[PDB]
Amino acid sequence: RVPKARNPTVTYGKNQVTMLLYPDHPTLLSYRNMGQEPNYHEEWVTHKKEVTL
Amino acid sequence: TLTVGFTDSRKISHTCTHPFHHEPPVIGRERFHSRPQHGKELPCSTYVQSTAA
Amino acid sequence: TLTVGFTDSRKISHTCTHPFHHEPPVIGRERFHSRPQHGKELPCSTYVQSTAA
Amino acid sequence: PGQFGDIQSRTPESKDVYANTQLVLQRPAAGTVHVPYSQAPSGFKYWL
Amino acid sequence: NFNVYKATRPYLAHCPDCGEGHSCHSPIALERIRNEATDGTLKIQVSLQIGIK
Repeated sequence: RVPKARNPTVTYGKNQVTMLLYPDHPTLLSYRNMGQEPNYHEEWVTHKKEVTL
Repeated sequence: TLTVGFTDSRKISHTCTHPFHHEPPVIGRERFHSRPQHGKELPCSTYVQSTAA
Repeated sequence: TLTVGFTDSRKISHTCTHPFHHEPPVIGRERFHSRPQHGKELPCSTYVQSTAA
Repeated sequence: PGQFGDIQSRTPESKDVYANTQLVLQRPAAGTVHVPYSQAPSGFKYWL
Repeated sequence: NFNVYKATRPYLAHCPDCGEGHSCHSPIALERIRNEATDGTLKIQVSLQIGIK
């Protein structure tokens, strides 16, 4: 049995998404583009952080 | 490190010490320290307490 | 982690474990591990050992 | 929801309290009795 | 005074890890843990009663 993370807070803008993360222990975050070029990215998060995509 | 020992029949103790490196692997995309109440299930393997041939 | 336990009246033990994160805060401009003999005094808060209503 | 000022009041002795945290209830697991939930953590602690 | 405890009784509850990696019903269980003091003391609530016969 493995645990699950809590929900983030999300705000919207023109052609971008902003997210605020609340981790309790190290967690992995990744995202990809749909279509022909995925452009894979990956990072580890250990504390409160804000990202924009 | 790893150490084992026991007590003799004349109230004397014995020990022996060997070097070792212990680090359990990670299952899933999160690192956790104990067993939660709310979560998901994934496959893994164990030892069975049986004395059969 | 945090663990508690006690001994039954038939010589049987019981335990239970929950996850936790413990890190005391920092007071002042230096980090220390024990209480010194020569130093300075600063404010803080604590719990009082009283059984009053 | 997660910065300075999630909870507000006018004086330490007032009874009126304003709150803007998130609170969502979740489905209980099979065979147990409990009340799980999801909530944003306190913002006053982070500022310290 | 202890007069407030005259008509009460203890109870049993669910615990997520009983020592072997499995859940069980235990006569001792954990409630909220509070860590509000700045000097690093803790207050813990359990299901049994101490000091009363």
